[PDB]
Amino acid sequence: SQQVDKIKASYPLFLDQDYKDMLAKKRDGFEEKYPQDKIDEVFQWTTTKEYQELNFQREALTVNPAKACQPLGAVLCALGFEKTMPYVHGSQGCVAYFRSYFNRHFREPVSCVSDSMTEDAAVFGGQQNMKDGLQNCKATYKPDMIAVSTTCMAEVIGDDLNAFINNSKKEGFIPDEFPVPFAHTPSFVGSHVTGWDNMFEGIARYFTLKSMDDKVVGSNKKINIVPGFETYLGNFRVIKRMLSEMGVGYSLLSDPEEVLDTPADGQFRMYAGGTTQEEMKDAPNALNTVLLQPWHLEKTKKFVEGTWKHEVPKLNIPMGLDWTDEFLMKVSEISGQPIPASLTKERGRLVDMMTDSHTWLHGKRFALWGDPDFVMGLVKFLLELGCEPVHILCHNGNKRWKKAVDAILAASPYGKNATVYIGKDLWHLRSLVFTDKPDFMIGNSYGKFIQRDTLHKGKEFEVPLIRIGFPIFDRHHLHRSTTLGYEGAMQILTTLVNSILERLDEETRGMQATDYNHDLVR
Amino acid sequence: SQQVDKIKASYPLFLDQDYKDMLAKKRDGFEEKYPQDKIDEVFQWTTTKEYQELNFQREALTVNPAKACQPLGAVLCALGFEKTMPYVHGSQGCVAYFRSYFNRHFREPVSCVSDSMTEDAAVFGGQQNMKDGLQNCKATYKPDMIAVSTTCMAEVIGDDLNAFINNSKKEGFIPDEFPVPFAHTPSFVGSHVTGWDNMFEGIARYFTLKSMDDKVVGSNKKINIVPGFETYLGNFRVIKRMLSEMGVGYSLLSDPEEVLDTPADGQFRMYAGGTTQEEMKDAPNALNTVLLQPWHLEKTKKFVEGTWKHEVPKLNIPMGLDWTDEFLMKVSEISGQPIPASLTKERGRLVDMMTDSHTWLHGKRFALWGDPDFVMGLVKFLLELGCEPVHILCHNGNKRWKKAVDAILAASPYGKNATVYIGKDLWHLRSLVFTDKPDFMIGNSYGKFIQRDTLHKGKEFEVPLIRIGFPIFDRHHLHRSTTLGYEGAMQILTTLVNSILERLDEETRGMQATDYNHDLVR
Amino acid sequence: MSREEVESLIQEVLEVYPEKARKDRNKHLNCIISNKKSQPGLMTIRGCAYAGSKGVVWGPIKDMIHISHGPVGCGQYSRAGRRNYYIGTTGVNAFVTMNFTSDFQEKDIVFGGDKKLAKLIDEVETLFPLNKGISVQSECPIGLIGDDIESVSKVKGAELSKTIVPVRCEGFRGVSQSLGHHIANDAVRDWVLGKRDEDTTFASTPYDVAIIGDYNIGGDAWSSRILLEEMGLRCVAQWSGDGSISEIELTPKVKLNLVHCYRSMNYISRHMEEKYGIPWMEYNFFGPTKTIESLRAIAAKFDESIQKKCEEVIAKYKPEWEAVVAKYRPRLEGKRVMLYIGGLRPRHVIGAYEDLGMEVVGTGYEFAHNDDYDRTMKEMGDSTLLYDDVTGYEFEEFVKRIKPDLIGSGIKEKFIFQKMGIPFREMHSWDYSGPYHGFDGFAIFARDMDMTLNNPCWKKLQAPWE
Amino acid sequence: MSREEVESLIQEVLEVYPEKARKDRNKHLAVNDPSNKKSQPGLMTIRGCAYAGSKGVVWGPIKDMIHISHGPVGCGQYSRAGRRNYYIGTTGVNAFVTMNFTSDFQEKDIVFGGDKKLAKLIDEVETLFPLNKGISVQSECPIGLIGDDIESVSKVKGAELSKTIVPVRCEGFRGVSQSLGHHIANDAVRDWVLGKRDEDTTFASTPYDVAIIGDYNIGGDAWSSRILLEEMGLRCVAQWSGDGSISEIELTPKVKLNLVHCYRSMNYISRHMEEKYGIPWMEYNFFGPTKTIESLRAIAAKFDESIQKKCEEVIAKYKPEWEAVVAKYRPRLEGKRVMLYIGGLRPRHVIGAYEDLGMEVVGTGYEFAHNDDYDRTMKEMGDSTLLYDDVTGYEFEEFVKRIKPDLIGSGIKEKFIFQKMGIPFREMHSWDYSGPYHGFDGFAIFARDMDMTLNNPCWKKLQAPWE
Ligand code: ICS
Ligand code: ICS
Ligand code: CLF
Ligand code: CLF
Ligand SMILES: [Fe+3]
Ligand SMILES: [Fe+3]
Repeated sequence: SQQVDKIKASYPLFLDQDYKDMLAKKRDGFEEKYPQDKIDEVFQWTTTKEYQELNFQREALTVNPAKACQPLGAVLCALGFEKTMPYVHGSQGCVAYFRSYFNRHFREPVSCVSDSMTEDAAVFGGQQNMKDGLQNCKATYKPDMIAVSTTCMAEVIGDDLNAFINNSKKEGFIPDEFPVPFAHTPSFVGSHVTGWDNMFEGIARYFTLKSMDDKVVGSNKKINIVPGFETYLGNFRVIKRMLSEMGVGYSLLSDPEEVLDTPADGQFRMYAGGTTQEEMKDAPNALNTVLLQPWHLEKTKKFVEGTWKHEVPKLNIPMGLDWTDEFLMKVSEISGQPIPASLTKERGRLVDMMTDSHTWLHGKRFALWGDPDFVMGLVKFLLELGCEPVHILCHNGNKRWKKAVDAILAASPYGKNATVYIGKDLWHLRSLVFTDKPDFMIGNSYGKFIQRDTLHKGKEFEVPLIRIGFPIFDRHHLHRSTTLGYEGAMQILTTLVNSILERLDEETRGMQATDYNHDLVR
Repeated sequence: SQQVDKIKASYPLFLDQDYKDMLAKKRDGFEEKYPQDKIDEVFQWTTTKEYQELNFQREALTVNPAKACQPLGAVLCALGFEKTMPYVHGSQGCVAYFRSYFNRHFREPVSCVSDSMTEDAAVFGGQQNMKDGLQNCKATYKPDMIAVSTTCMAEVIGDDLNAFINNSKKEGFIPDEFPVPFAHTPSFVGSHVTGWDNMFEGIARYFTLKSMDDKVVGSNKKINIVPGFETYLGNFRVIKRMLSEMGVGYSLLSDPEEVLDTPADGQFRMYAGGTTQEEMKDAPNALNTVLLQPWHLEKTKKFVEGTWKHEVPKLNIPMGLDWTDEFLMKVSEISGQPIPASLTKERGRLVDMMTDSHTWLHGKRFALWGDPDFVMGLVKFLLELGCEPVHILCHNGNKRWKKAVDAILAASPYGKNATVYIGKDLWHLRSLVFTDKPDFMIGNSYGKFIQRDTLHKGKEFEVPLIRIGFPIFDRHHLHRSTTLGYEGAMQILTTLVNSILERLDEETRGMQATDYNHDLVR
Repeated sequence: MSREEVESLIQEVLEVYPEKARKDRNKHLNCIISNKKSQPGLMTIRGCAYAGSKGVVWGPIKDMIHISHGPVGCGQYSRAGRRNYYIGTTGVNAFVTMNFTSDFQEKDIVFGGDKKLAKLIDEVETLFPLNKGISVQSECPIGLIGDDIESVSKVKGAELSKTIVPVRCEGFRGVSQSLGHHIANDAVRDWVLGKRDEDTTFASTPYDVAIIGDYNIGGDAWSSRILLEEMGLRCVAQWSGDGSISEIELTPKVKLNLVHCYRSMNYISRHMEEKYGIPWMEYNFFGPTKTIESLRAIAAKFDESIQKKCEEVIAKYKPEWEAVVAKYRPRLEGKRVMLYIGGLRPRHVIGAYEDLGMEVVGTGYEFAHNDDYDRTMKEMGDSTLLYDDVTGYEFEEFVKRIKPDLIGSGIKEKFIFQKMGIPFREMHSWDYSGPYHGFDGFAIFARDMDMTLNNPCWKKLQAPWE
Repeated sequence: MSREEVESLIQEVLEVYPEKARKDRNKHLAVNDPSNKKSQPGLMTIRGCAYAGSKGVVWGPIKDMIHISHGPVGCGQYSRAGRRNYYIGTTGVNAFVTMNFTSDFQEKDIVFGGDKKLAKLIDEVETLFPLNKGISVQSECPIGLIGDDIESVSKVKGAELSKTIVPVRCEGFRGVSQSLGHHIANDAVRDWVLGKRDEDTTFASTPYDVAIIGDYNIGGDAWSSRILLEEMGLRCVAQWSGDGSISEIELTPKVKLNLVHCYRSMNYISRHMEEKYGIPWMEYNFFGPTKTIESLRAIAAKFDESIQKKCEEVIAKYKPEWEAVVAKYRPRLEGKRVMLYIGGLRPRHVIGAYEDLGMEVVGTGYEFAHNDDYDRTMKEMGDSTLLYDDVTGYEFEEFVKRIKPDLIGSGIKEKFIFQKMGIPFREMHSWDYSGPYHGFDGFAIFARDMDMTLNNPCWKKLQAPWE
């Protein structure tokens, strides 16, 4: 039943008595459900140290992973170039999924095509698909560039991307000089970050490998900035803003920030902004190239150093106070630009916020996850805030990375109770927040299911999620936030203190019970 | 008792059984407390429509006000000028309170003096206080200017500020040329906002009145912007930003941005930035003067029109979509500067966020409060979002204002369930959120006690607070936010949709009970 | 928009294509062909056979664990994408919103994943004891590399007395989600549906039915069921929407199969008829008109008692749905909708729109077959636009000319049309609202179309200085 | 830093003042060798007013009475919730501490008087808040200046309604600081509340009844004091203004001993209960293990053997606990130097807790203390440590710059100044939203808080690596 003035959606419609009754009958007759007492028993079992030890012995089953596959990152990389269509050669299922996943995170259109390889192509390869594909795409969506990646079908059957593209040119389907960089992006190797790295380096190679004879390291007096897999608009934005106010000439390779934020003014723009082909070609003439997310830009490093002959500075991701300082000073060094008074002050304001908020943040315990560069930057900042990064999980992290982070931890009394986990997933993490309960999780939206589980054990065991990372699907417009620089530090700091203070207000909102400590001033 | 590795603060130390017993014994033994059943009965009674009618008949008693007194605003106005000391002539207790109240909201130092009128000045006046006060302040704190305001003591005894200041100059306590603008700021007339207006008008008069004979309206080619009582640093910065984007020469009168946000770099800066005395002198030469918050700037308007000869435009506070549009177009008009591409984009990005978030915002019911301008802008914006500003409360609002707002409401289908209250307070509002339950409140920290009251009735009756306003003391650094312009509209939207979604996540976080609607994607 | 006008639009749009594509796309634009391969490079909105099997048919089955077998992408992007609602304790006895995967690395591609699948079946069994069965949803590589998920299922299943269903729904098979459904229907038939063929323990009644192809999107199956039981019938099973394994096994005992989604479920229905004599019928629970028409048709199949109760129900909800039309119809009257969804909804919601006085001026499907289009021409108006497997380019160009007042399609379409100024509602996920089924569903559906189409934001797309 | 170093520092600082201010301020700054004057205009005193002392401090904490900030809206708004006087209650029903009740004077009330408005309000309070057990009217500046007679109204309305209505003439122009507020408040309790049960033989007194006088329960400070006295066999009949009730106050004349924590704010009433009821009073200190221990022992000594021995048990019980907190914090804080500036008690009383953590107090001072407070202080400070009464903002900033203490403990108006200078700051009024600091349990929190701030990683990050 519905009241026309007060219509109930699913919640709370199905709490209505007649539905409650209807669902009770459905269960008891037909579902053959395990009895609730057994359900409860198994649930408590799943919270134990005993369960954890078995959970951590998994070799074959992954449950609730905290990574995606390569071509996703390739697509994101590709969308960062001027009037470029991302093109994933292989089966279409993947493309529907890549587009949807980003559509949800950004709440924006996400344009990408497939060549739609089927069973037939599995036996005879995907050449004709590449031929008609490129031609069709070029004519229909009129990109200036088509950036090709692969799905696991195409990888497994071994299609030679290079030859296929070359034969499409030869055979007249696309002009010889139409830009078609490619990269092989196997889903069974690494993760989405790896896909970004491969794609970037394919595009870099495509535009520079032949032209190297006229290149003078430094002659355009710019610094190149390679962002990596980046899903916060504020991060692209803050890097540009800081470099500009410093008067540093720069060239943000692969920038998607316009095409991921296009005004609702009566038009759909398929393409917007992005790094120009001219910038990719001119890029070896830069003074140097800075990698913002070095732990997933290995191949890109090798190429930039090996072929462009740039001495890539050893900088961490510019997250937290120290790494933002190091970043600005390295940039100052290369550019000959001083760090302006405005940046010096912004940093001061940041440290101000730390002094004001330290008493609440002190010793707060966190479980956290995400990509390797993001996670270490956030570990770093937590330590600087006087917080303890107790559970640090990076599903797609590697052994060298785990060492680097363990060294960061080792240098702080706040790192003493922290453990880094590589190759582990969120169902592992769900055991860790039960058996060694932190105060908060810092994570992406998949974390909500862990909070729900902790809550179910009891209010006093609930670990609230603080949404930082990718993907964030169950809140709106957080993709517009910043996590890099002083600015990003200020935002994270505010989100953390305030999450702590909201939680305490919840805990002290009990009239005549806990309210004694429901202070107006904190 | 404490366990040295897990030290407990008040919460939850006093939840320990021994404390619990001790408190129960205290009560039973000595407090003669009303029985709990009586208390419950009275609590339920205080939630009824019957309590409400009676609550609304109050004529003499005010309970939990949503305003403060005049000199508070006068002090805030004064801090906006270059190297200026706010000085309140009267009793010192007032200055301790003004400085603490703002200290709590900004987390910064708030510098302000008194001339410590005692018992004796109550009989013979506070002349010697002004004489020694001015001299002492000038010598000790070395301001370029002293901005004189008044406490109710000095108002009731009718001290002639003007005479006293002239006599101080005349007796040589401070040099003749030293700027000592003044204003009478009585705590028993209007509110804090009035004190801002009075003070600004005092300062404008001081630098301008006896100089008008050489002022040509338009020769400096600028627009003056008078912010009014403003406690979000963002609002200050967003204005200047937008005008700079337009290439519009401006002269923001009363900037307290810098001095309310000094860096923590090893030194305390007592003064910082602010409007220069030269800007104030030149202010008549401007093309025109725009009042960002015109409902508490009536005196300033009369002075700017009457003496500067500026045709102050009929603009609402630049809050929300339409009013930011009007602001920009008026500025364009006056300055002959076209509204640039960047503001057009930014506006459409706000509109885009609107389209993305409309389904969660649709029909949400709000109770809200604050100063008159702030409230009407928030009302406007809520209507633009398709929300219902059901209880609109402005303790310090006036009848004409109320009329203006009821007009705004009449112009939208979303105003049909809305009522504006002037002269009413947070205990009044408390009734309204029980008897005509909205979904959320939008207000300042005092709101927390209302949310606590609603929760006590039951979870289904809890009305969550969204902290927007002044003062905000139980969260950190929200004073950095923006509520004006497209930027401010973006922040407010994000905060509204996410408060809705988070509340929904809370309600749907019941394992096997409500978590059927605990969607990953929203 | 006239017919010569429509045909003119069709031809104009097609002229951007290279000839090969142009000739094929012309065939797919009231005749029409469907269920053919997508033209490469043209930004199809379609998914794969895996989406059809794991995403759509199997995924909802709450008490089994569904293994996304292959690399990490597929399982991840489909984790809780679909609002298939269930009651249960997730992670203990229910598992729908979890992502289980064999997360293939290179070693598994080069040597095969059959031993890793055997090892993970053991691990699933350790860590999730209350599971009632496992299905194994193959992703692209499994067949390509020559694995035998059948032997693993049969061996391990025998070894553990547990139903393990191998599903060959690799994304390279078929042309869309559609073949996924069929592969999934055949996997139920071969590994689940016959399990209780020797069982006489279930007391059937003359009023046993089952809901076939309601995936309970936002509770849609629940708001459907209620009405059928308020009409006297007993819903023994709901197929794949809050669906449990025992339900599916009990489906052989029912008197009648109530097919909502013909496209995805007809296969298993036809089979149940052949093997068990159980007849099946199609219905529609979208809008008052259809639900009324349906309740009656399903009732007329039984006798009088069920027919009186049907008429009771109808009267019992007449106040409610009439209040809804009274409120909402004057707000939505004569507004024009263009739709694009999967294999059912593009025809099935037409009536519900018409009950609010709206006209569907365009509709089309991702993966329908010709039998679905036969059904579709009856519901659509004379001279309206049909599009099968529309391309991104086509849909944009059609909307620019048709200028509909509302568009009802998926997440990949949503933000495009919103930027164009056209009210958009997601008619897969119901934009996180719903249910839209039944009379209670109609109420919400009506509120949602109005809130969006009559939203104040659409007045604001143009800057006043422009 | 030595003797004539502190003396030359003082002169250096005073050089900036005009002669009159110079001469006065000179008398208010001393160097130690083991007050109560007007503030000089324009020098940015940290002092508050008599209203702060009466409403904010003494009456405000009283749980079950409604207190009316009578006059304009300012005073009551800025003080609303301002202070962390903790309490158990149902706020808005039987308890009212965090609410702001006001007569909200507008110009018609200034011009014609608020006594009529006050009578109306009292009725409004009565209809809307029927569980209130008494009312107090805290006069703001205008009430006395305007010539109202809140006493008449209080007697009349009190009579009519059979309520205890206390008029309090604590207008901010009276006295020189919040100190005279305490005294006015004490006298108002005396005159209008404390005598009510003089003729009640009905209270079953025991030989162990005590009252906690002058503990306003900041962050629960009184609660962590009580527990200890209760464990030692005493009965606390009353807690004076910290989770306090009116009945507890009315019962306080039945007790055997008044235990005074805050001498400054409540010596007046203690003296009176001595004269009138014969009840003796004694001063005690519950900051840190050392002071708590000797206090428990001095209090126990006032009673019979059973109490002396429960005392020894209590002391033995907490021994391992307090001894552990030090072993953990002591090594982290020893030798650090603290400068304090607080109100009328804590500048002296918070020295022993610091010393239990191996810290030294190199400077201390009070806003509003009298010379009996300074007599008590000199006993507690080292030779050559800096003493400052009613310090100016300027003086304080300058003393800090020279002395360079490792930690400063003061109020909210001082906090952000020193934090920007890079000196770790702890609020020593609001216990910086932490606490309690009283008793053995309060020592653990105090230790943890001094450590977390003073040893916070943020203080190393002030100067940019490039300047
Ligand atoms: S199953 Fe089909 S695409 Fe029949 S694969 Fe798809 S929950 Fe659509 S038009 Mo998403 S044939 Fe269901 C469908 Fe329809 S996922 Fe849902 S909305 S009624
Ligand atoms: S009452 Fe006094 S100023 Fe003794 S007015 Fe003040 S809660 Fe201070 S040094 Mo704030 S004489 Fe109490 C005090 Fe001490 S408010 Fe508190 S901390 S022990
Ligand atoms: S069509 Fe369909 S979705 Fe595609 S893969 Fe094939 S089944 Fe799967 Fe390897 S690349 Fe990544 S992982 Fe999967 S998404 Fe692709
Ligand atoms: S010393 Fe005097 S008692 Fe003390 S605090 Fe001052 S008023 Fe009040 Fe003032 S703050 Fe404003 S100006 Fe009139 S109302 Fe309230
Ligand atoms: Fe968007
Ligand atoms: Fe600060």
